Amino acid sequence: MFNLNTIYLSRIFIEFNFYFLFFLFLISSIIFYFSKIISIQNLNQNSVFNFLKLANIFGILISFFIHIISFWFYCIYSYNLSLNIFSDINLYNSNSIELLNNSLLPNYFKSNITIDFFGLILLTLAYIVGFVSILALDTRLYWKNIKYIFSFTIFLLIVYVYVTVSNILLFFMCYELLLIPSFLIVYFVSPSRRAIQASLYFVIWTQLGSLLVLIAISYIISITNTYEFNDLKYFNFTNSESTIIIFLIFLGFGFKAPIWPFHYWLTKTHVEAPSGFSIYLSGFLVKTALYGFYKFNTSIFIDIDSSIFIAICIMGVVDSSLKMWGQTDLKKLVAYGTIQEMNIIYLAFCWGDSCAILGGILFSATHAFLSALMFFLVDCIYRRYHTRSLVEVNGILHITPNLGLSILFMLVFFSGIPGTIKFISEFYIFSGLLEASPFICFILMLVANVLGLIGFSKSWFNATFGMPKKNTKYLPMDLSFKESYIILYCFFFLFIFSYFSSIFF
Amino acid sequence: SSGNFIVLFLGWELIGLTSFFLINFWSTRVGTLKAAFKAFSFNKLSDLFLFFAILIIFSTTYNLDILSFNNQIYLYESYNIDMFYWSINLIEIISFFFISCAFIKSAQFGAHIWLPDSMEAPVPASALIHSATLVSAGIYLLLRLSPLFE
Amino acid sequence: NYHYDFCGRAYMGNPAVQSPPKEFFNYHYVPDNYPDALSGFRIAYRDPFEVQHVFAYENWEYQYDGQWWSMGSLACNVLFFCTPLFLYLILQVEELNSEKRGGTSNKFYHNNAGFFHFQIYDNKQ
Amino acid sequence: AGNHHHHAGDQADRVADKIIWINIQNRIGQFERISAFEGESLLEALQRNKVAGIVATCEGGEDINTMLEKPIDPVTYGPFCSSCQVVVSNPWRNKMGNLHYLEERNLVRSSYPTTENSRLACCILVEKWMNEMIISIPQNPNSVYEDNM
Amino acid sequence: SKAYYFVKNFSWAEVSNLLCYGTKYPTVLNHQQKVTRLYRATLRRVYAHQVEGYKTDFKQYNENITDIGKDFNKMLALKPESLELQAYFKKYEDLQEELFDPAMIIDESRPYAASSGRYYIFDDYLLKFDPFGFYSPKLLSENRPEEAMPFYEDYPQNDSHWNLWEQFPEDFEDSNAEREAILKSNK
Amino acid sequence: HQFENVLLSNRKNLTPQESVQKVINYALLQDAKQRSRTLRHIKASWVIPALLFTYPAWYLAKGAVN
Amino acid sequence: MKLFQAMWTRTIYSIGRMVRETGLALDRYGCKLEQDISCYEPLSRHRNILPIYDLVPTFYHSTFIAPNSSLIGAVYLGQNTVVGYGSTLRGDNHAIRVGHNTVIGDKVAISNVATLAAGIPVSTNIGNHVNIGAGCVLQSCVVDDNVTVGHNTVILEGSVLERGSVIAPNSLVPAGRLIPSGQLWAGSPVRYVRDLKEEEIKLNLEQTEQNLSIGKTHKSSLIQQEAYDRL
Amino acid sequence: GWDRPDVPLSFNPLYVHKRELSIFDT
Amino acid sequence: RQNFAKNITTTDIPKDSHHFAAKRSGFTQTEQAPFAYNDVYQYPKDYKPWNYNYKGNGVLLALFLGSAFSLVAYERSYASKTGRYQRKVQQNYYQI
Ligand SMILES: CCCCCCCCCCCCCCCCCC(=O)OC[C@H](COP(=O)([O-])OCC(O)COP(=O)([O-])OC[C@@H](COC(=O)CCCCCCCCCCCCCCCCC)OC(=O)CCCCCCCCCCCCCCCCC)OC(=O)CCCCCCCCCCCCCCCCC
Ligand SMILES: CCCCCCCCCCCCCCCCCC(=O)OC[C@H](COP(=O)([O-])OCC(O)COP(=O)([O-])OC[C@@H](COC(=O)CCCCCCCCCCCCCCCCC)OC(=O)CCCCCCCCCCCCCCCCC)OC(=O)CCCCCCCCCCCCCCCCC
Ligand SMILES: CCCCCCCCCCCCCCCCCC(=O)OC[C@H](COP(=O)([O-])OCC(O)COP(=O)([O-])OC[C@@H](COC(=O)CCCCCCCCCCCCCCCCC)OC(=O)CCCCCCCCCCCCCCCCC)OC(=O)CCCCCCCCCCCCCCCCC
Ligand SMILES: CCCCCCCCCCCCCCCCCC(=O)OC[C@H](COP(=O)([O-])OCC[N+](C)(C)C)OC(=O)CCCCCCCCCCCCCCCCC
Ligand SMILES: CCCCCCCCCCCCCCCCCC(=O)OC[C@H](COP(=O)([O-])OCC[N+](C)(C)C)OC(=O)CCCCCCCCCCCCCCCCC
Ligand SMILES: CCCCCCCCCCCCCCCCCC(=O)OC[C@H](COP(=O)([O-])OCC[N+](C)(C)C)OC(=O)CCCCCCCCCCCCCCCCC
Ligand SMILES: Nc1ncnc2c1ncn2[C@@H]1O[C@H](COP(=O)(O)OP(=O)(O)O)[C@@H](O)[C@H]1O
Ligand code: FES
Repeated sequence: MFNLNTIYLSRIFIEFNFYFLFFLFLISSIIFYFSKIISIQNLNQNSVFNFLKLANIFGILISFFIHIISFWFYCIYSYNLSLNIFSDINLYNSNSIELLNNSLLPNYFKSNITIDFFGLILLTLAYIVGFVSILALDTRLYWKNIKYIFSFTIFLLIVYVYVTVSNILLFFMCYELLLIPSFLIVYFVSPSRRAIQASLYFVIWTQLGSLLVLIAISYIISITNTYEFNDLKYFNFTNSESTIIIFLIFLGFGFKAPIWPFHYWLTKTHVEAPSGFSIYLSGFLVKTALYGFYKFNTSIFIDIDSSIFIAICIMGVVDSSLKMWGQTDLKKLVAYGTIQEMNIIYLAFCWGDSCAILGGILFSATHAFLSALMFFLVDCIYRRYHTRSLVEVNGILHITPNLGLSILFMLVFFSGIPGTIKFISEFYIFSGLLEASPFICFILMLVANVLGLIGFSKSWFNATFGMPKKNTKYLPMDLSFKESYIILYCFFFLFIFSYFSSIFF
Repeated sequence: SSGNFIVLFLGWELIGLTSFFLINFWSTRVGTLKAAFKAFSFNKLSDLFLFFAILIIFSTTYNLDILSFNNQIYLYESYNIDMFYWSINLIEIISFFFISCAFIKSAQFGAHIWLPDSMEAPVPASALIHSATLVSAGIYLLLRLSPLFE
Repeated sequence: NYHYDFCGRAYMGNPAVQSPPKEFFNYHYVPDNYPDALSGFRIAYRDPFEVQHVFAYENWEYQYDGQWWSMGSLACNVLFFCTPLFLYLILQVEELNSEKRGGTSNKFYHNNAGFFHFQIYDNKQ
Repeated sequence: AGNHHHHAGDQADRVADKIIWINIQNRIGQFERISAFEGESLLEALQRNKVAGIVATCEGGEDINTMLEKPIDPVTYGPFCSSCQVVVSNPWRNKMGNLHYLEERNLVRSSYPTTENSRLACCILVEKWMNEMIISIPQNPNSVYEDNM
Repeated sequence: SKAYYFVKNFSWAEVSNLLCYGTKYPTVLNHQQKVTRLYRATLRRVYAHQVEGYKTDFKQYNENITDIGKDFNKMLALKPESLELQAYFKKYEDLQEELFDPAMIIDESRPYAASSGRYYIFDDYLLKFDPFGFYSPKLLSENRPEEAMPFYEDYPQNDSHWNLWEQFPEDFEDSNAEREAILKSNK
Repeated sequence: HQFENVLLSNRKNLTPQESVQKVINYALLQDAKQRSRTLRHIKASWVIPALLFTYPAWYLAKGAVN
Repeated sequence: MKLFQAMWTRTIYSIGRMVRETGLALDRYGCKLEQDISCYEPLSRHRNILPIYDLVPTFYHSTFIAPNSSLIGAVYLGQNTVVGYGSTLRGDNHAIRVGHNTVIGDKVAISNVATLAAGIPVSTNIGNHVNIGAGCVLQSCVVDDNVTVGHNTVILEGSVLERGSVIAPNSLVPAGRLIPSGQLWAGSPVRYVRDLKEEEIKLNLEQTEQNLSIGKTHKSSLIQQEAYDRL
Repeated sequence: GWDRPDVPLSFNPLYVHKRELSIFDT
Repeated sequence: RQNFAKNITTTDIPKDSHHFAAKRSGFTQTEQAPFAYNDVYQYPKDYKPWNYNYKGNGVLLALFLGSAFSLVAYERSYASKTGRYQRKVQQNYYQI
């Protein structure tokens, strides 16, 4: 019963949501530039900053709704396309349906849009995490950094082109564009003075991996003059070229997606970055690397043993889990948790295009939401209690019961209770790893889910419980409606996404 | 009253978490938190063992139903699992993990260290946990999966 | 057993009472930073010992070359250093079982001829 | 606030009782006497009083992780030149103590002759005990073309 | 006494010093303080083991306390720098070690005891605190200005900047009536 | 009905408290009107550049990347 | 629509500004070509009445405004209000309203704060027969009718003076405080002095009337001497 | 019988740090 | 800091002007001047700060209408899948 109307509606929605975002950004930027001689806030109720905040927030939100609709259309379209290809067995019949483009808006960068489930999951993560982070950064943007209210819109446009393109070069360029806005945010919006050095560490560490990926892309392009991302089927790389490409790709994308030993920059940046931008970084900016690694390694044929890469990922997991205990800083502890989860996700991609990719994608989504939740809780603690250190913070539950309850439920979700996409992703990865290498699976599970979990829980429980006798004149009140509903939405997603259609998982 | 291993694992984690809360009822005191954290660590170890056993069962038989597993385990009794450097009997390894988690939750010798410290809870909570609720989880596991351990 | 007098090489804070530190690393903010004013903008005076602990680890550093091996326990340090090698060797030994049996092996399988998961493959007129 | 002993209704203290006196031997062999305050660098005091013989090409160095912080941050870049050297008399030089490694590097790299008592004004932070401190200020070298401007 | 013997990683020597004398450094104590504290500790332990114990014998308790009292009277009479006094101190410290009981009863009136901190008592600062006007009336003028200070609004509890431009009723009349009237009068 | 300038009106008959209260209320109302007018002018300054320069900017971007 | 009207007003204002810019630039270029130095001359740019866009001072022609003074933004003067020499009514952030027969002394400065708490107007409002001495400072204060403020007096935000109150010179009214009617207050922090008498009230009324007459004479003399623009 | 004063704030005694919190005891 | 305007015109702020009264006679030579504004916030009676105080049926109606639309949409979808204009209810339904 599938008809061409659904196909064209899917394509039109995907194409036009990008232009909706772009036109919103363009209008907002034109207003901002041409309303004032100097593009800084006027400290009065009639400033354009209020309009810009409104436009950014409710462009992201409306584009997120349209993205939900377009993602559902894509799911139907992909399912029915697979059915059309698979169903017919007659040799004379073949599915050759050709679509003509609309005459209203042009194709951005003269590229035909191609959408995949992983790309749309990444785009949904971008939308939601960007919404949370923009909601967080309101107190940070003041009177000279208001120009960074558009950072998340720029991120959304970059990610949209990144996930809706079938061109290798455009793919790589979109991946590399993410550096400038993130560096500028960390440099100009971070309150702490150590953020200045943290930004440089972030730039250099990420750029080393960017150069590695650039070398790999140069190898692919120079050898294969193609750029369509599908002509690689008709060209085979020799053993030496293939091993060089996989090594470069893995190391370069692991610089971004933190792997052992390349997580020093991540720890520094998470500790010294804005509490609202740490959410976006951990939640989304480390998963574009995973998506790019998946695309490249599934496109290239590799005839090498992945034991070395699996060992690197497992070593990162073990290192982060063991170090969890020794952190009294909640933000650094959450950063180590992010490193652990990202290393597990990266390990999920070490078997080419096997079924491990499904667990990897689900784990990427759950880690995004869980890291957003954890960093937002740390943000609330730091903002109301003027410290994010375990020695200075104690007995949160008895003065701010809602915040303590949020911490406890965050710990329960992090533990991986059944009924959560966290548990589902752990089940996928461990079920595969048990047959792949059962002893390695046992070691990984033991370390991560006992030693790292206990180290993680020690600090959070100590902060939540106790007796806050110190500085009774300065104790805060409670979570606000904004914070409470953000926490509730994170919990709601982590719980209900387990009912998403199992066809794609 | 769990129909499959997933519900069993859910109930396992839930009793662990709620026992932790009952032990840590006196949240103001950090001395109580130490006993609560001891119980929490042992419960997490038991959860690890139970999760690994369930994963082994799922890998062997593509099913998590309790009745199906009980009526199928005899067929796979003869099987072995190739681990790091040893060929362990499948039934033996699965029963080893189950018995380990059961001992931890039933407070057998060695793993009983948390039970004396769990008495920090109020007497009603202590009675409920120590009579038939927390300390009988291992007994329930053995009774429910008896065909495996036979 | 751990006591400050007899620990020797397992360092820890001394039990003897000490005077508060006169100078210690402190929170510093970017120039012209916008203050955080949540819940009435009430700031309490920070405890010197607590602030010192907050910023001590970040600034801690090794005094002489090779101190890392000796600090703590040499055996545990060597085991931690060799952990990646142990993991790789365990993976290879496990993969021997996969090779001899016929199960999943550590390789980049290429069942799909570059066809991404549930990708839209279409042509235009 | 803080670091003061005033109660409600008290009169302010005189600046005369708070100024710290620095005695200098100029590059031309004459004697000078200037006033400084605690919390500001000797370089700032000397430039405020317009003492000759100091070029200060870098003008105090970096504005973050400065050498003036009592616990010097290890990520500090140190002084960016050696054009503010001053010779301090032994009674106060010993109290100042051993040199930072970056400061010593710059001092030894100085193109003009140096003394064991030499120190950088930007690296010196004024303290109460420095009252009546005697220093000498020979001429410092000129680094680049912009110094003449 | 803080009753923190089994917490804070005390060594056996430190715990023994805490039990025998209230301090962890008995050297700081003088002769009278040492003797009196040791006598009190010995009597407390003897009472714990031979009065509030298992099938306690009160006659034996009386005899034991009498002997201890005579010995401690002799100890107090003895000079501080005497090997006999040192032997007495060692004897009674050994007795304290012998009677040391893990999980010994700790009175609920002492710090670090079971039930010591079960409740958090709220201070008058928290009791007064009421930023909104439901319980404690809130002035429309947020604060009362003090002399020698400007009149500034108090910082709100919630400082979210997600605020729209000022909203006005639909069809709100906002013509500059004052200027219009003055211009009309001027002509 | 008809505009009345309370500040320039005669308030000698009323008590001083009533007089000051009327002046305060009149000032608040006039300030609200002025606030509305200035906000409207700011909104117009926002709208004009958007209408004038949105299409030229889209034209420039479209020509650049297509 | 009001928004469209505002947009049209802004557009025409910008066009006029651009026309002025090009005209003045052309005149300067013509001077350069003609070897004429007239454009170069530096002359005071001070404007007695300066209007912020949409905020134009309004005053009855009967008022005397000193040419040395400066009215800016939303300022509103009454029938015979007198503004002294050198006094500035900035009134740019909010409005400044003055009564029919008030007198503002020389060097008086009036400027209102950005914002205040709820229920407190952020504009300066002055009664009908107020007499403010030279050198006074006022900020977002309400003054009722028949109020005399001594010279060198500071009145801060949210301060309300009722009818007939008198403040001695060289005194400050703390922000957010009330000066009841018919009372004399003095001191740097104002302190109660006494209740005014009928003789003192009559003297103050005569003083303000004399000041109004002196303002009228000043206006006539300045118009005679061409120092006052015949508005 | 006796009218007891309200429960003492002393019941929870504020703890004042007198020793450095060593990073080796984190 | 906050720069919004307190005096809104959408509605009049609830207030009580009798709780605090300003002294206007009997002053001394050492007493400070009284305060001009003495109005306090007055909450509506029966307002409970510990819950949402929500008395509208909009959310419930929206959720119920969404559920009803979902039900009817599923009915139509099942009919379309079975290739019928409407569901063909069977005479007996068993457990499954
Ligand atoms: C303070 C919060 C702090 C949070 C931050 C901290 C977070 C971490 C710590 C957490 C712990 C601390 C916080 C807890 C203490 C809060 C204290 C407090 O605020 O007290 C006031 C608070 C509010 O009460 P109130 O202030 O007195 O009055 C509020 C108004 O009067 C009510 O006005 P009304 O009467 O008009 O009601 C409006 C509306 C309430 O409106 C909403 O909440 C909007 C919801 C929009 C959708 C969002 C996703 C919802 C996902 C499911 C969860 C539903 C919400 C219930 C809460 C979560 C679960 C506990 O009510 C409904 O109609 C309920 C129906 C909702 C169903 C919507 C389903 C959408 C689709 C979901 C996916 C598909 C499902 C398929 C199911 C198939 C059949 C099984 O106290 C409560 O009443 C608590 C209610 C708790 C939930 C139970 C009641 C609802 C049950 C709904 C149906 C499910 C039950 C079984 C149904 C079986 C048949 C299907
Ligand atoms: C390659 C062939 C393998 C197959 C053959 C069979 C296996 C042979 C393995 C070799 C065994 C004999 C050699 C070990 C000597 C001890 C280690 C050493 O030399 O470091 C310097 C040694 C250790 O210095 P340190 O660790 O800085 O001292 C810390 C302080 O004591 C302060 O300590 P604390 O109070 O703070 O407490 C911390 C304590 C306790 O720490 C803890 O509680 C945390 C856990 C620590 C690890 C405990 C072992 C866990 C299992 C390890 C499995 C490794 C698997 C990966 C490697 C596989 C290699 C095939 O940390 C220690 O364990 C330190 C003691 C020394 C390490 C003992 C554990 C590791 C030994 C190597 C095991 C290798 C097994 C291979 C087979 C595995 C199955 C296939 O320094 C001393 O000599 C001081 C005395 C230390 C106690 C010695 C006790 C007697 C040991 C035997 C003496 C006679 C040896 C004759 C050799 C003849 C030629 C071959
Ligand atoms: C282990 C972790 C556990 C964590 C959780 C622990 C437990 C936490 C408990 C505490 C927190 C949750 C429970 C309490 C939540 C608050 C409930 C409440 O009452 O708050 C009051 C709260 C505050 O009250 P307020 O300040 O007055 O604000 C009012 C609202 O702004 C707006 O109020 P309003 O009265 O203005 O109503 C507005 C309404 C307006 O409502 C209406 O308009 C309905 C009535 C008109 C129907 C149409 C008639 C058309 C013809 C005209 C007929 C004549 C006129 C009829 C109407 C007359 C007037 C009634 O508009 C809408 O709702 C728009 C929705 C539209 C899209 C969805 C529905 C449509 C679907 C498609 C329908 C297709 C078929 C229909 C086609 C129609 C033709 C095209 O208001 C609300 O309830 C608003 C809803 C959202 C509240 C927050 C929900 C949070 C949910 C958190 C869930 C967390 C789940 C975690 C699960 C974890 C599992 C592991
Ligand atoms: C060649 C064509 C070029 C087209 C250029 C487009 C020009 C856009 C100019 C924007 C001006 C914004 C201010 C308008 C005046 C607001 C007056 C006011 O507040 O009174 C309340 C009134 C009405 O309020 P109300 O109380 O009736 O609330 C209902 C609101 N509506 C009518 C929308 C359902 O005005 C508004 O509320 C309008 C709000 C406008 C700002 C919206 C911000 C969200 C993001 C969209 C911004 C525009 C970008 C383009 C669209 C998105 C991308 C497709
Ligand atoms: C981890 C190091 C620290 C972090 C920085 C990362 C730097 C290293 C990044 C990975 C580089 C690739 C290493 C694995 C190569 C595997 C293939 C191989 O060489 O085997 C012999 C290969 C494979 O041979 P084969 O035996 O498999 O098959 C071919 C055999 N013949 C030819 C005989 C028929 O043989 C070769 O052809 C030699 C190729 C050597 C290439 C080495 C230089 C690569 C230069 C490009 C990358 C430079 C990145 C620098 C980044 C900045 C560093 C500061
Ligand atoms: C607490 C319990 C702990 C349990 C033990 C945990 C692990 C202990 C260490 C296991 C070591 C296993 C070594 C053999 C596997 C070699 C894999 C390989 O091919 O690598 C070649 C590698 C290179 O591999 P490669 O990847 O280049 O191979 C080419 C790719 N394939 C194979 C796919 C074609 O070469 C090496 O560098 C190996 C160096 C070995 C150095 C000596 C190691 C001695 C270890 C002795 C351990 C003690 C005895 C056993 C104890 C247990 C008995 C039950
Ligand atoms: N930061 C700390 N580092 C090392 N030991 C500590 C520390 N804090 C407490 N201790 C231990 O606590 C005990 C003292 O407890 P405390 O609460 O300070 O009461 P008091 O000092 O009056 O005896 C000592 O054994 C001491 O060694
Ligand atoms: S100013 Fe350059 S080193 Fe001092």
